[PDB]
Amino acid sequence: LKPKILTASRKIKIKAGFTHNLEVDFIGAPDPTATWTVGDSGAALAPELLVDAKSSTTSIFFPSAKRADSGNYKLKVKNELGEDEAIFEVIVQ
Repeated sequence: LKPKILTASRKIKIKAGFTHNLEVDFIGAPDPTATWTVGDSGAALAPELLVDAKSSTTSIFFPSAKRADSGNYKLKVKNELGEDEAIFEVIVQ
């Protein structure tokens, strides 16, 4: 079952020293693989916030978001031969 990621994916206006709740969804299986990256063509995100993910979906946290968090949260999921991806430009104010 290829991953059908429908998460709108666009941007994320978070504030500094704030908490965000990133959400996403994708029908991938069996047991697909979703990676939460941060643009940069190789950069990733997680240790600068919280992150969660499910086989047919995924969502990550930003309870510790700050000006630095200002990055391009790019997530890419897959599943054997099915592949999907959602771009999330996250900024902080």
